[PDB]
Amino acid sequence: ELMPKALSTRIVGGIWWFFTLIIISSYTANLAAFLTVERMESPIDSAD
Amino acid sequence: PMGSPYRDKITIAILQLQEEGKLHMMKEKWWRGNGCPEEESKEASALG
Ligand SMILES: CCCCCCCC/C=C\CCCCCCCC(=O)O[C@@H](COC(=O)CCCCCCCCCCCCCCC)COP(=O)([O-])OCC[N+](C)(C)C
Ligand SMILES: CCCCCCCC/C=C\CCCCCCCC(=O)O[C@@H](COC(=O)CCCCCCCCCCCCCCC)COP(=O)([O-])OCC[N+](C)(C)C
Repeated sequence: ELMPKALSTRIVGGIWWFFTLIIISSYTANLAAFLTVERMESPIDSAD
Repeated sequence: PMGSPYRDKITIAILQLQEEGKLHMMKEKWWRGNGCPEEESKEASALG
């Protein structure tokens, strides 16, 4: 509910929003790989 | 050697083997080894 008013605190409010934008976006984009677990792949599949 | 009665006999004979494909069959028999698991084998990427 608290918002920065002075421009002295807007850049702190601005950069921290851009910081937590990339953290959460890199979190969601990576977590698609870790829930879709690639299964057990013992490195023999055929006689070849 | 410098003039042999066995050059042309082999010159025709090598052309028979690649027509049959045995020069390619022996190629894949020795140069094909382990698959050397590629750079696109990520399987996990914890962001650091
Ligand atoms: C005090 C903190 C603790 C102390 C720690 C020290 C921290 C000191 C911090 C920094 C000093 C240097 C750190 C190490 C060197 C990296 C920088 C550099 O080399 O150049 C970089 C420039 O990249 C940038 O320009 C980043 C700045 C972006 C502009 C921000 C403006 C925001 C305003 C908007 C706000 C809107 C507000 C909204 C409301 C109106 C890029 O080069 P590089 O690729 O990184 O270099 C790698 C070398 N290589 C090229 C061969 C690969
Ligand atoms: C989603 C909406 C968000 C909007 C934000 C947009 C912000 C501005 C967006 C983009 C501005 C810069 C675009 C160029 C980046 C390309 C990569 C690069 O060059 O890195 C290189 C060095 O690094 C650099 O030389 C870039 C130094 C500045 C980085 C900080 C930018 C963020 C500003 C901070 C303020 C935060 C936001 C302000 C408000 C709070 C690494 O080497 P390279 O990769 O091998 O070289 C390829 C170069 N090439 C690709 C150009 C050919």
